[PDB]
Amino acid sequence: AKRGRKKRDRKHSKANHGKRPNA
Amino acid sequence: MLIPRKVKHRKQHHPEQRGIASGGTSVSFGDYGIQALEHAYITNRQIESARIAINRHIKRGGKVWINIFPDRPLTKKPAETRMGSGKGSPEWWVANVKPGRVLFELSYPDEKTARDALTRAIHKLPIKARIVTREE
Amino acid sequence: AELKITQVRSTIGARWKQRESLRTLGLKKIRQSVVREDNAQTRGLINTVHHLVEVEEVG
Amino acid sequence: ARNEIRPIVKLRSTAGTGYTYVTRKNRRNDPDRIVLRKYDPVLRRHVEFREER
Amino acid sequence: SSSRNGRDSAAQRLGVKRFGGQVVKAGEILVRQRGTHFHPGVNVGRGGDDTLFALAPGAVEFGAKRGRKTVNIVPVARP
RNA sequence: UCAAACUCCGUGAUAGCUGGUUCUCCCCGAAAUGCAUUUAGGUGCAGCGUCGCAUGUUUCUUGCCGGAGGUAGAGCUACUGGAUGGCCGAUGGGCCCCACAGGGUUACUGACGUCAGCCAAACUCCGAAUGCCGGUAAGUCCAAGAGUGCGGCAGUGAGACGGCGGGGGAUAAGCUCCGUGCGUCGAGAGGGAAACAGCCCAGAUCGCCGGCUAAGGCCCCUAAGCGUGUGCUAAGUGGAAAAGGAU
RNA sequence: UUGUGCGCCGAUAAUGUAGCGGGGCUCAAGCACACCGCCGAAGCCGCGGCAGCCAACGUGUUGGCUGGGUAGGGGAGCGUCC
RNA sequence: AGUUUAACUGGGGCGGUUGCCUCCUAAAAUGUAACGGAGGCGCCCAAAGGUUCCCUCAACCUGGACGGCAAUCAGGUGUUGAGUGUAAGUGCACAAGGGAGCUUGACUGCGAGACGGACAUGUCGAGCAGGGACGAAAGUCGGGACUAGUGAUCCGGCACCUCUGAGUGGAAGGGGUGUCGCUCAACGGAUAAAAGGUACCCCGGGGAUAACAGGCUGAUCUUCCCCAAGAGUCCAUAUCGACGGGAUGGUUUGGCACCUCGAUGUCGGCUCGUCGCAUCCUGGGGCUGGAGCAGGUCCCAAGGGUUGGGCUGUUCGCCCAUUAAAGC
RNA sequence: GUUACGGCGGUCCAUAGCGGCAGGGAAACGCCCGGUCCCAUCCCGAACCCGGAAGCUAAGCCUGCCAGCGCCGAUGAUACUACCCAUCCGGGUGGAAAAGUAGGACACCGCCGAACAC
Repeated sequence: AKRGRKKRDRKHSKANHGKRPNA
Repeated sequence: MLIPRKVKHRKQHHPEQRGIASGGTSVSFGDYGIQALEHAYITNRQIESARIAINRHIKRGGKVWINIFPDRPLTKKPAETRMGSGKGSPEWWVANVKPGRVLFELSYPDEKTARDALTRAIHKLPIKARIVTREE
Repeated sequence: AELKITQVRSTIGARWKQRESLRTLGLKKIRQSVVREDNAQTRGLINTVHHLVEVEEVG
Repeated sequence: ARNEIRPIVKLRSTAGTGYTYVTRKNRRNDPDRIVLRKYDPVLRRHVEFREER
Repeated sequence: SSSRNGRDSAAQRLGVKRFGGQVVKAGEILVRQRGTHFHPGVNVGRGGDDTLFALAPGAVEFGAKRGRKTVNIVPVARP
């Protein structure tokens, strides 16, 4: 829950440009 | 309840939720309409709940049109079964609803009661929606 | 008259057409520059790879 | 497939003075077996065969 | 508890094989097809399986003859 | 030590199985896909690699001309099916005049047609882009160290995630299965992302106590701006979030 | 009453703040639009040494391109014993 | 006594299936998977083949003896909505549909160039020759409107040959051409010949692969909310709030199979804790269909405390006797 | 050459069709008379075939008219989309529909033959 969401929301940073691996 | 009497193919893909409306973007037969804004699948039971919500809020006389019909099924498969081994059976029937599309149209004289009724029917649905007058 | 080219980005993350067309124009490294004609050939290559090249014009 | 007494039955089609068995598979609930037939044999030419099994 | 479906039939590699403009020799196969989607015209022949082929060398022209898409062959210019 | 002892011999039994296999540099450099398979963790051939010879730009890229497609989309009194609301009422029918025939009446069920608005992967009168097949004109050209043919030597044949398009699933999964001259990892370091194989940048011949830049960032930790200008924010929002509610 | 840009509530789990990386920040060190500079990589350039492919020339000189690399193919070598 | 007893599989088992044809998925060339979705075949055919010629249906409107929704007839509209041997698609009215006359090309000897292509298989093929059919001739005919309708190799069998004939002459036998013999259907076919158990079990391996546990998601479960039909004597909101809808938490039965099978010891009980609050009591409080005593629901609140006993291995539960209370 | 003629053909085959109105018959296209002769009906000289020209342009056919039933059909915009930018949203360069609209259109072209004429 928390852990997956924080992963999938850290991806919306600026140095990643909206995407990360394994979400 | 709303269902078709027979479909040719009783196991269909899931409809698409991509794009805006092409038709039903214009109130047709009443005066006070409902218009969607999002993408969603709207089922049989929702529309029943909504028309009852409207008829119990005008209660006497004033007409209600439903410009939607659930003519596209979806397939649940029975419980606690590992994935694989086929495709489940149709259990509930949706209509796709693209933004811009019109669902309901009322014809009751007073705008007070009419707008209120449509609001009560909006709060029975999964979509953000708004209310329309036939005017420009 | 002539176009002047300056490769800015890199060919990594870049597809076959873009890579082969940088090769066509003669560009291999970054900051290389080329003095090319402004015919349709060249304009199409730049339409292809505009995100990789700065384009200036002597004329 | 097999060799059951199938509706489509029989074979062999031999020649008079022409030994070149031409083959065909046909039914047998119909009547006939002493007329028609023709084909080209060896050294010979367009002449008449029997269906002789 | 069975899916009684699952079968399928391997391909047959149908469609056009020599498009407009190309040079074809004789007896070459322009299109394989089931029905006469494309019909013959001039210097073109039909097969058993409604395949088409060339009867005279040349080059192609997919034109229509009364509403039906045809295929043709035209004379190359001798060198 | 017994679901058939122990010892020598056959015997160095055999294992599609596990492990292990030793000095250096130079050049090029993958794959995890297809058909078959007593077969699915193995193998054979094709695929992609290199070495040698041959053929010389035939490969690739961009522009222009020629060609078929039935995808997105849209449309339907242009077919097959579903279906909303009206007009008519044949046809049906409660009922009445009562012969039941026949004369009809009434919300009645409503064909067929008709006015209007709609939907569809297995519906299409229609029909894009791209991609594709050939021709042509140049370009690259002290090279891509390209392509094709042949012969030697192989490895791989358990792929992962991300973007786009889609099936199964609950339109859930860091799920599973396909596509893709799309990518990266695999086999790829360095910088940024707080740490972080696949994300963004960029593809490491070795050295220098030299310079300019990308992505990203400039209050201190952390090198660089408590930078300039005009407005908003009062919530520590920034520095997670819905239906809905609210001067 | 419409559409907007930031905002409020809804909001809610178990070793310890703990959903800015921390201190701290609205006397923005926060959001937006324009502007100026700068830092920053093994990238590019600059000075040097080596190497492979090709080419030009002369009795091995120079120049352009090139040089991440596992499975693996090929090439050239050190060392030990007799 | 020697040996066989399949594979796929969202672990294995049970079930189902394995080859071929058609359609969608399939992403406007070809091609493309899944235990994805719909069907079908393991045939028939003196004609349902070849050729020459001729004609157009289905449906509706009307008339009309039995006759009606329809039977055969006549007259109009009718571009094609019928039919095409058999599933579907692509095509067919220019007919490949319907009908009539001759009839055997449902032939022999070949085959340029091409498709598709791992390979073996597979598909069309103009044109040449003999000898024919039909037609006045041109010209068409090497099966069926097309794609499915079947099975490699080996080993044997039948007819014919001016091939060989183990010293000679014959012959057997072996060859060749044309052909036959297989639900080898697990359908690229391990043998011509083969079903099961192991909780007596053993060995080699695997986290490629399952059970406990962790993890991701959250159908399901719990907690909570939105709108308000009504109930509540009237009174939507003291209290319960349907028909539908939106989120949480990650404890429940499950989904995926990502680390661990060269060892992560699994239900309950005891002892020992410590943590959260979505609070059982105590403490403060707002509303009442709260007279008062008792309460009902809601907000804040975690400091402390939160019993002993019977049955069951049991967790859960029920009961007895108490308790300020007998928490999740 | 030419007229309200006939015949064979073509158009990437309705811009050409259907329906209504008027109008023409010199030679030709036709309809019509009748089955003696070839020849023919799954029965019928209806059709096909044969022999002729009493009669009529009524129909077929050709000519003009009617944009009404049908068809054709743009520009511009939109949908969608390739590529690129972009922390979700969305956007930029290029390509570009369907429908709708303005409109078009009662076809065009070629050869031989006739009749007509210098």
